[PDB]
Amino acid sequence: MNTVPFTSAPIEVTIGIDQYSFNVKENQPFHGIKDIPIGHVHVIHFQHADNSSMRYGYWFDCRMGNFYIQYDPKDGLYKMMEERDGAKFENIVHNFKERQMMVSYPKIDEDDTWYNLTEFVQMDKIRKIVRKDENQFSYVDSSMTTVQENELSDPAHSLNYTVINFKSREAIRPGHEMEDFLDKSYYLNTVMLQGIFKNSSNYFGELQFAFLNAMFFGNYGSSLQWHAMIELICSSATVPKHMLDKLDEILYYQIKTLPEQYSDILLNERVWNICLYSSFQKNSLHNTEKIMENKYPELL
Amino acid sequence: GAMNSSNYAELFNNDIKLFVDDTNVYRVTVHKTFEGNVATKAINGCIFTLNPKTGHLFLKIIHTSVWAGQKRLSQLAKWKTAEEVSALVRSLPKEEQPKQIIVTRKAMLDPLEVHMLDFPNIAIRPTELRLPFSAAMSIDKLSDVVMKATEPQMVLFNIYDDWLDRISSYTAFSRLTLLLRALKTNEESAKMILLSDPTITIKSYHLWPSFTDEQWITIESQMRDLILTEYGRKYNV
Ligand SMILES: N#Cc1c(O)c2ccccc2[nH]c1=O
Repeated sequence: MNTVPFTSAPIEVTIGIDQYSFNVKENQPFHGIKDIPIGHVHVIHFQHADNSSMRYGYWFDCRMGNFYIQYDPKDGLYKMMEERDGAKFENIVHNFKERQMMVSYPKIDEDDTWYNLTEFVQMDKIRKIVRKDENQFSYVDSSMTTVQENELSDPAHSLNYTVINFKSREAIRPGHEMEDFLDKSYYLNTVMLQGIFKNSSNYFGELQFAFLNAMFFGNYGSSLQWHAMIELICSSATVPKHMLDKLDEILYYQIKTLPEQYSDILLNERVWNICLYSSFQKNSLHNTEKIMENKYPELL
Repeated sequence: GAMNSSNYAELFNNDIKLFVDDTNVYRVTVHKTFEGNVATKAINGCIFTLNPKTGHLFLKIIHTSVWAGQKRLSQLAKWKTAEEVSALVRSLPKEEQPKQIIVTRKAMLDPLEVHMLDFPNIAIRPTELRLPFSAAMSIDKLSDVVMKATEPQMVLFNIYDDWLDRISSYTAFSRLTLLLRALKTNEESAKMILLSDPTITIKSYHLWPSFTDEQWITIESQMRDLILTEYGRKYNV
């Protein structure tokens, strides 16, 4: 069980760690988060009390290094930083653990929510969507735009999700215009799965990462990407059986975890109605359809 | 974006454009079977592709064999339309290719956009105008060549005959849409107005009668009266 310790907490802030969150007061003696489960990526995220503009945060994996959070009063945010001296880190942390100045990652033993939301998410893939190679962790915020959004303006600060566009030469084989537009199987299976992602695990990982950025940061381009990746599967008549079953589990946990009050902005009515009621796969997402109907029957 | 009453003069500027109407592509007669069920029989159709500035009509005849063994024909018809319009554009020299294509029915937007991916600089636009191009099959020479076709065929016409020698494109298009609106609202009465006089003939190389300027005023007035009448005969006014 690993630890993301904090220099201090000079400004009042709501801190998230994965699906959990707690409020820290200005200059409250807070020195970080312990008992973080090894084996998963994690995200530590922030919303300042004085300016709810810009939720921001850091994706990290404690197996890749020793990380700490420190407030920068010049740039005005909590920054993740890696400690290269392992003794100094163990020593600063143990002192912080002995003074009980750390909150405990509050995982219920029965609870597989975080695993289910991050099953296919790998740090190495995050670091290719979010390019900042000198760090082992990845900064995301509410305002960052995606490669695709920019094509339609600072490239170093972009989310490099795989571009999906149903009316593009990439999606439509010359001579198969109607076929490929109405059945997206060749775009899913040949172009995307075999060609770009290499396997369904990487595809699901990007879909899951896009959802988590939409949920935790209100990142609009991430929500667009999440819906596009769902729609591409549902709009394909030919999808491996293992992918449909896994997709149903993935979406079920995403819908389960979504704040009830954010459904108006994080869920696209058209995509969901098409996917659950009109698409080729309208009958292949039983768990997702059941939770959506019982939790958001208005949207539908 | 969409073409409407506010940007109507754009139709007659010097940027090449084409209207595409797919109404008459997939045509059927509905009938009873021996067992008393209902079935359709397709008849030949056409794509109506018209340059409103010059009057040049690219009438692509859709022969019933294109539907043989196909499903969901009304959906296929939109895609076949877009395939043929794209084929037409590719067949034209670059300097004759349109800058815009305006579809009369919004359901043609996605099929045409997808077939025109190779032409990203050709704008595909809908229109809010309710144009009467479905009535093209009320023009006797057009109906005749469509019904007589035994194979797919493209036939070229000028839908304005020689009118542009005497009037502007704007006025020619206004006359065409009045004639077609009349034919759509009351075909029998419209044809009587046009063709009741056998002394006023249609040139071999024309579609409409050779009316003098003053006879066109009389004709145009008779067509308006017909449309207004039908509007009353309809709603009772
Ligand atoms: N300044 C400073 C530092 C810290 O506050 C710190 C706190 C937690 C972990 C490692 C740390 N390293 C530092 O360099």
